[PDB]
Amino acid sequence: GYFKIYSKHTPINLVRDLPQGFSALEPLVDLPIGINITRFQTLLAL
Amino acid sequence: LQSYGFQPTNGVGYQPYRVVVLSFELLHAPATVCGPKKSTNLVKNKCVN
Ligand SMILES: *[C@@H]1O[C@H](CO)[C@@H](O)[C@H](O)[C@H]1NC(C)=O
Repeated sequence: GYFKIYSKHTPINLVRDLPQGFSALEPLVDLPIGINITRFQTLLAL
Repeated sequence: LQSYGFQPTNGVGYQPYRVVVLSFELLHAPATVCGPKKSTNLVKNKCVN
């Protein structure tokens, strides 16, 4: 019943492929919802 | 829906009571509403509990 979020931003100047390197993820907010989640869709500004 | 009117000269029983019931819902989600928590002063160099 908890929704964990982790985020990390890296300042690496690689063009396209996923960088070959190691970097951890820190927790942002562990908030309760208590509701099942089954689908996912993203939003981009237009 | 009949009228519910009052005057200050009304006696006990006819005096209106403002009633609030603090009901609650539990056991269907992780607990989110709790009470206050005690805070005490820390102690150094003495083995405490
Ligand atoms: C989540 O799924 C369970 C599976 O049985 C169901 O009982 C429950 O009602 C569902 N809750 C929500 C918020 O979808």
